Amino acid sequence: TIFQFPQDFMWGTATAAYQIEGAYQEDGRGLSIWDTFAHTPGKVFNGDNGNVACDSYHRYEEDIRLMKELGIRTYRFSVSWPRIFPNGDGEVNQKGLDYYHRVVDLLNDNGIEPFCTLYHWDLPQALQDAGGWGNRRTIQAFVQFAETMFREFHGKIQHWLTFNEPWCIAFLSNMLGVHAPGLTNLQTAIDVGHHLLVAHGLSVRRFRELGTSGQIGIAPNVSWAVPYSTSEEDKAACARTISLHSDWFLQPIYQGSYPQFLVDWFAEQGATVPIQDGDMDIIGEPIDMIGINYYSMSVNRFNPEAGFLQSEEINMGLPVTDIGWPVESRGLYEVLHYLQKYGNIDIYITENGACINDEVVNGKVQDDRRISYMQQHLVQVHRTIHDGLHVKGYMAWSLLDNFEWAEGYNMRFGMIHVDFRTQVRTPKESYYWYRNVVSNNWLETRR
Amino acid sequence: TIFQFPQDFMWGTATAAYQIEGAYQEDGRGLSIWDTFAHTPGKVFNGDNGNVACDSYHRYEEDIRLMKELGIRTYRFSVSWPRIFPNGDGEVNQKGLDYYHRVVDLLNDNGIEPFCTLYHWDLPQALQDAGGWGNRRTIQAFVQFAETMFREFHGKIQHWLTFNEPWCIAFLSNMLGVHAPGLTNLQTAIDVGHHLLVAHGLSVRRFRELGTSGQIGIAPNVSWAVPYSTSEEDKAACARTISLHSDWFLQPIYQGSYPQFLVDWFAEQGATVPIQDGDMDIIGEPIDMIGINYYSMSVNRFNPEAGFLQSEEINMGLPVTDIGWPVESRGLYEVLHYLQKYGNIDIYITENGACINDEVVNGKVQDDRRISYMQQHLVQVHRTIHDGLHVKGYMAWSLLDNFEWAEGYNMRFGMIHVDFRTQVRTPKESYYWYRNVVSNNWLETRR
Amino acid sequence: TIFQFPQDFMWGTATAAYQIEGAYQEDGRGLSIWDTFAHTPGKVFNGDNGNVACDSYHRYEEDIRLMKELGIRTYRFSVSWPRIFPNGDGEVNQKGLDYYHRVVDLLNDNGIEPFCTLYHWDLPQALQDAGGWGNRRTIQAFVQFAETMFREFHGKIQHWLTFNEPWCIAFLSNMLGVHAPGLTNLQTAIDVGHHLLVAHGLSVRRFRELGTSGQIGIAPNVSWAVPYSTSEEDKAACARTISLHSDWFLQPIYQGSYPQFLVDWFAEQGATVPIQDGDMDIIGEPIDMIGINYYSMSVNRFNPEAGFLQSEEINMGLPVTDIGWPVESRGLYEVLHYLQKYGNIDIYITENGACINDEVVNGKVQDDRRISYMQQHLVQVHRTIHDGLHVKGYMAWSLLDNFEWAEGYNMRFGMIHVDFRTQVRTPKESYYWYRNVVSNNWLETRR
Amino acid sequence: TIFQFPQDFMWGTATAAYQIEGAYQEDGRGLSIWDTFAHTPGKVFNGDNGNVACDSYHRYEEDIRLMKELGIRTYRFSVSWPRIFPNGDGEVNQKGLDYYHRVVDLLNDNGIEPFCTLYHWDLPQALQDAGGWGNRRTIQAFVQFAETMFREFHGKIQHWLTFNEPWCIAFLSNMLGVHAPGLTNLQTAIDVGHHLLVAHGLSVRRFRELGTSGQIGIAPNVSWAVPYSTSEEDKAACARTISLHSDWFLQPIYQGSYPQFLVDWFAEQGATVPIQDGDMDIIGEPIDMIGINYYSMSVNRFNPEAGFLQSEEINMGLPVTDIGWPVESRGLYEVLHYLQKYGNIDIYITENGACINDEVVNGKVQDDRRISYMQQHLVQVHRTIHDGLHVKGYMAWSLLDNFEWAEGYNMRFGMIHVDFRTQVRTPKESYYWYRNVVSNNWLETRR
Repeated sequence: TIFQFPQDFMWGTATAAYQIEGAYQEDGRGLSIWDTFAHTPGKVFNGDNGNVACDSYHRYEEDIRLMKELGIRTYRFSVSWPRIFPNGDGEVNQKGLDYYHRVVDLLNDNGIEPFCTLYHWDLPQALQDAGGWGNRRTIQAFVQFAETMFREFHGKIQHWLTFNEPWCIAFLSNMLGVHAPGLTNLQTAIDVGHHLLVAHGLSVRRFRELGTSGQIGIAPNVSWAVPYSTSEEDKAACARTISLHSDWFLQPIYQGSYPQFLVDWFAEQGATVPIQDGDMDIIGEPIDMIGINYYSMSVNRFNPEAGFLQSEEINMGLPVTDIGWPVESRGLYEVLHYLQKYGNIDIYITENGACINDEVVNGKVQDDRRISYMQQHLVQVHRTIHDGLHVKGYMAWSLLDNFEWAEGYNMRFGMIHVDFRTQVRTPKESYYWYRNVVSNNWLETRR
Repeated sequence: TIFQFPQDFMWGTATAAYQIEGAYQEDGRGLSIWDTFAHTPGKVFNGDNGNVACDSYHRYEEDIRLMKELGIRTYRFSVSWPRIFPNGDGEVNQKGLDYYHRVVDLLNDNGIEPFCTLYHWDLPQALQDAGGWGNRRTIQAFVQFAETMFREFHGKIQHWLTFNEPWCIAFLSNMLGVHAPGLTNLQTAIDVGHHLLVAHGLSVRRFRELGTSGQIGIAPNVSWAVPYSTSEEDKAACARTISLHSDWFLQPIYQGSYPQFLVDWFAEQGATVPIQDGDMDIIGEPIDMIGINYYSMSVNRFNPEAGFLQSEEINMGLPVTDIGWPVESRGLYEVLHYLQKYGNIDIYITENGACINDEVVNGKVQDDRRISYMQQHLVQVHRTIHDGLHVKGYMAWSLLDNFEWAEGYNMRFGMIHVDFRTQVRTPKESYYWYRNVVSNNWLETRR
Repeated sequence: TIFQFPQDFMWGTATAAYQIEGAYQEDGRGLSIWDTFAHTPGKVFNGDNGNVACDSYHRYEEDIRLMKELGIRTYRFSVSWPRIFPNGDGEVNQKGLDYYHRVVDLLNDNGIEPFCTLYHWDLPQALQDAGGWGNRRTIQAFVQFAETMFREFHGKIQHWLTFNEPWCIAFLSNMLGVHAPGLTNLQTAIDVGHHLLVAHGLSVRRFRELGTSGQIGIAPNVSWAVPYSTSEEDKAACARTISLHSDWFLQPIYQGSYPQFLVDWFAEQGATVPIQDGDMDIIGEPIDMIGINYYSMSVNRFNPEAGFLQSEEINMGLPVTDIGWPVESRGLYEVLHYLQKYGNIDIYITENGACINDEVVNGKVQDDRRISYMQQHLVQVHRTIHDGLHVKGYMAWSLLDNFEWAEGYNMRFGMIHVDFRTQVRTPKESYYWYRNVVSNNWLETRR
Repeated sequence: TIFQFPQDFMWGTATAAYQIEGAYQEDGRGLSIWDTFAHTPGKVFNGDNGNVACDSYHRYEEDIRLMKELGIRTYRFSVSWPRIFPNGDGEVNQKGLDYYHRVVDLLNDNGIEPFCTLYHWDLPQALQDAGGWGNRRTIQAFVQFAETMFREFHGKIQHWLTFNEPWCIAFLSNMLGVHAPGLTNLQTAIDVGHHLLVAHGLSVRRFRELGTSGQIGIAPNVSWAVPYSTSEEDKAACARTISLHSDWFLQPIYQGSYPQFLVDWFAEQGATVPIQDGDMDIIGEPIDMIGINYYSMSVNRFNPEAGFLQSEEINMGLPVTDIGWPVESRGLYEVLHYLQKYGNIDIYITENGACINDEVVNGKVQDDRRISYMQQHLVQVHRTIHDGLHVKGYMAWSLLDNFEWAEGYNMRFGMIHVDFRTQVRTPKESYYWYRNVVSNNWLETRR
């Protein structure tokens, strides 16, 4: 089957700063909460950290040459906050700015549109010392950071996201302790989520007041759960699972309120959203688009023991990736249709890919399972576009094998293999497959 | 996840006569339309036929010993019609009967309940010469055959199916020409479907009048199609695809009428169901259960060029079996819930498995993909049971690698490998996996 | 057996422009009908195109160094028309000319005689928009192109071909829709064939009037079919098959008329050659030699269903190449003797080789099957030379693995492996074998 | 392509006595000239002999069971002369007769028609001591042998051949010294050829006079040579090559004279046929059919140094079998049409196969090259049948890997592998392929 994409469909790949950039102490970079986390025994697999990662602080020109041969039109990257404000608050670091000017100018020289993520999880440790996103002062530190980038990069970047994956920043990091800063306290997690949303709406204001170029949105990770039985309780469990990832952030943005059922759920557990007067109005600032990060889908049942959402995922026997996620691409189709509750808004798939850990054998990385995964999810993209939904582009997660957070370097997501021993880049067989798709601008499934 | 099945859940495997029985000219067996078909150049891959197949005419004792070690409770098999009535009409062949007495007695000796399929596609060629199922005389020949088996096997068989896969018998065989008798004429296909349904209802009558033991139903193959877009036309295409396999036979049985939209569809193509007065009443004869044959699921779109149903299947990029079918087990869950339109009727999964063509390597057949397939579909079975649906058992398709109709021996479905060179049986790794499941009577999915 | 070739025998390799040149938008190159074709979903395998191909636009020096180590005396290449006349009609592009000056000067510097093909299938899309070879205006556009090259390259090129494979240009492209422009209309195919023949004779005139250096001919692909039975109808079917490839173009050239039996055949199908007064005289312009392109041979029988020539090829069970062609080299011997009907004309084998898809393993490409194929066909060449036929040289198809038209890059013909990932060249084992043959100027078959 | 054979086409396999029978001293068997030859250092590769061969003297029942599973209709075998007349002349050995009665009765029990070759090269050494076929007394010894077999096996054998491969018996054995008795003298070779022809015609007389059942003919090996150039001298060389194998024996039989050109040729070399009055009349005895033994084809040129026929074979570069013969199946088609010079006589292909030396790997012999060879030659058979030639059956050379004369056991021809270490039989993959062809009675070539 041949799937022809729209003429102006935006193909890309995506990275984040702390996962790829190879120089954590260089040019006066301050420490993030993730340097701290990764440097703590027991937090990250094998004690891996992003000290060197892909050395993309130094090897960005080769990566841009590689993503130019790809035939790609955008590149999503994040900005290291503590490179720009090494304390989070104080005086700007021009060296930090200069690096991103070197990157962006190169991208722009090569006809690749920067898609910039301001916040991808590297909060300056200095601000964490003051309570991080639990402290409202961090909202102001963020708006300053945002302003600085809006003004510095005015005509160079046309696509902006405030926050990558608010669910992770708040709940995975502060309720589940899995990600930096590694806390396990519901109220803290809810504080963090509320404050990043205020920070978000205030940064969109600044963007509009400064007349910055391009468009600006936010990029939630998106969950999809489908009930094991037909019971109302299994249905409720799935509603909780879905809504906390997306609706909990998107309904304040789009509709001026938090999901009441989840508000009530957390009240049961004795936690309340720290909403001040004027907050919901600020959060409701009109945004131009959103990014959607999608990897996986699940079948869940109510289970009072199954975590703070009491929603257990069923091992259905599906084939999983090397990180252990079942591949079921329909979840993308389903969640995109779900999100039509906020209107036929502009949506970019700002992350989608697979942990497939193949390595270089006879000069190539024969990652057929990555081609398979991608091909399945691109069919769902074409499908939604042909349902008339405004899905505007797709960024493959992961240009490069990189530092996969609590997994370390063990879990490979890249279309380009990186030997962390040598820093040598080997474009995988998916790379050349993707090159074809993004250059032809149609996909074909064959037997 | 541990899936505990009901105490009295019925585990099995399934075969058909012409696919496994090794002796097509033996003991006065007449020719079926499938001997004829398989003996015609171009009809079956490689000119394979069931002349020898698995030689189960001779090796049934070893197979019954193997399925006894399996820990299984039923065995679904079909009866070769032209063994019993070598012309279809005339005098009974006692040698034919004796063979099935040898098989049944053995099964019953071993605590395995026979699940008998009267018609699994081997129409006596003699009756085909007279027009086969297009001729109503064949209805009478069938009722006679049915009676003979009901009376001969009275207390020995407690589970009976009239017809296996009416959609194939009628449409695949007479409209698409893919199966014997290999015709391509809608009206003939509709005649055949109508007449097998009258034959079915008349045979259930006889069953009740003779006070035969056990329960009697029919075993349709079941299709499930889900629309590519949200359009009414794609929806309509999927309704046609689903309904012709199941509703077209089940709605006459359960509700006394053919699906009107499909009636109208075929009228458009100039074909009409040859319904005589009294026919629909006969077809509405109460049955005790149905079997459901499920392998696969599809995403379809309306396409006026896509065959007589104008319903095109989309290659979605999913992993396929070795015969080329995507595995998506949810379709089983979905179609079982669909069929609740006829009531919470008793349902056996009388076929489900996968073509996985692994062969013997170092004394074993490491058919991990078959274990994977089966495990996924058994979760769907537990799931429906726990939705309160009366799903009563599960027969794995295929005890043995066998003669896969127009594929010949190329496509292996068995849990026991058969080297057709030697007739040697090698239980595959799925066999020992299934042994565990059916003996423990619970399944576990693990990573 | 030792086969000694003539002292002044001309050994070569061959490429075409769109198959190898790596820069389809570069230096004001206009689009050909093959860019268009290859950019259309479904036309070429895997959506491959010649956008980059072997990048021979940039890597020609390395290729010329490689073909210099080969010990070769000519190089057949084609000229990209839309590089010279980016619209087909308008003003010359000097950058296009300069490239071929860079190539030719290099060749001439290295003692390798250019063998130039003016037309190898890349009609400017602009002219196709006006009807392409169906339009007589394209005849004039072509003569202009030809002139430009004759005058630019006067003393540098001594060997010229107007058209490569007229049968493909006309019938494969316009009747069978397989090649650009992908039409399926007999009359159009016949128009195209007639107009390229007028274009051809007019270009030979110009060549003579301008006093251009060297010799000029045309290079048909040559078919050879041998009848399955001894019937007149099978014989007739083979006559049609053979004659449409060669005689249909060669008999106008050499004898001033089209093959009447094929004229009558096409009249039956309602198509007529658009012959204007003076046309056949123009086409009969004396030419200095022809090239012959030979790959394969077939056994055919009359079959009224077997396409517009009603000539079915029999699968005889012969070993095939990786593109699926039987190797039977006698067909070369046979067709060279056949063509003696036009006189003992000068003939170059301007293409012969095999799709053998071996890749680099331990630093070499062990393409023994290519050595085998070549060795068999070179025996046939020596054989005809020793029958006193004026066979003047041999060009191996394919210097380089390249863009094999509707096959894309899947089908490798090269004596030098190209990794299209890297553009790395690895001379195959046939390269070093050919080096020996062309340098010793004799071949030896051994067991 | 599907090739349907005639309903009553005769499929078989073939062996000879000394090549397979495992018991050279057993039951009073006298020595043949091949025991003698094989027991002489330097005559046979590796000093192999037929002392044990396949032990088919003892294992014939298993072989007949194997050729029964094949689905075959005839079996060609030879009779060991010195088993029946251990001196050639004297008193019959009943134990010898009994063995062949055990073999024939078994065959006939299994519905396999014996196709009996009286002479397959094992002349009693005793007669060789008296000059063998150079002595006319051996003609009488032979007629006696023939009678004995005609009378003993009257109603049991319906298909008889006097001599297998007269060219070998005479010229290969007595001119070229390659086969027993290993002489190199033209005149002797011509004597042998003339005397075996008188022996042949006299034996056909006896056959008719005794009213023996069935039909009787002779089975020449058949050569086909095609000239390298178009010269008369190359043509003449090929005529000599072809005619000595077939015409030299067939023209006395069918036309009452030896090929004059070959008569003159040998007269030049000072040799004359020892023709007595009445001889040519005896040789012209009407025969019912012939067998044709075909393996290979060649391209030859005149060369005054190229042996006693001055006809050199050109190594054309074609792929060869493991004994080093090029496979070119058209030679079968060509020679069958050639032989129509004797009328549309009944012809059986009483030998055709390939030396392919594959061995047992993982329990099978993957002899794809043998399937390939056979498939090509069976197409030629269908082809001639469909040209209306009376080709009546086909016997594959070789049921079993066996003693390949001067090659010993090194060169395997069998469709059943024999481990001469163990005498274990392993039917090769060609066996199961042939089983399909001979049982369906049609062949299919596929890609």
